[PDB]
Amino acid sequence: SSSTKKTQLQLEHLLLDLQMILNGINNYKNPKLTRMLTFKFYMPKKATELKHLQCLEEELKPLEEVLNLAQRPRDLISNINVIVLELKGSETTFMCEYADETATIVEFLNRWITFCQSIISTL
Ligand SMILES: COC(=O)[C@H](Cc1ccc(CCc2cccc3c(C(=O)C(=O)O)c[nH]c23)cc1)NC(=O)C[C@H]1CCCN(C(=N)N)C1
Repeated sequence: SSSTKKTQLQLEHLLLDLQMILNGINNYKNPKLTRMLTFKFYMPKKATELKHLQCLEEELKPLEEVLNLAQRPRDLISNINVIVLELKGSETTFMCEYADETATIVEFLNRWITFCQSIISTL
């Protein structure tokens, strides 16, 4: 249907934005890179369903913060939040469970990229 296709395009969009941020990291210089890798992100214990996207939404602020230091990020992140809101909706009440171990921005982006590919595959 067109409802599922709309969802699929939204996920492809979110995945692409995440991948673009990740690719940007390849160009950051050394002093800069080292500092940024010590900024920690919180990871979802389980992220296999759209509702789990709240675990990404709550981490968008810290994401914006680090992206501003390493440089518009305000616009990009806002756009990602819009996609996330569209995908999980605001009707479902789910509370995010985070793992104990925090992670670098690289692992954080990789995990959400995998999440996006995982949902896309089930469609
Ligand atoms: C207790 O706090 C900590 O140990 C660290 C501290 C910290 C570590 C690193 C940084 C920054 C970053 C940075 C990024 C990009 C470029 C640069 C930079 C340069 O450009 C340069 O001068 O070369 C200097 N510093 C930079 C800012 C804060 N902060 C974090 O780990 C951030 C999390 C803290 C809790 C809430 N957070 C969350 N994910 N929910 C974020």
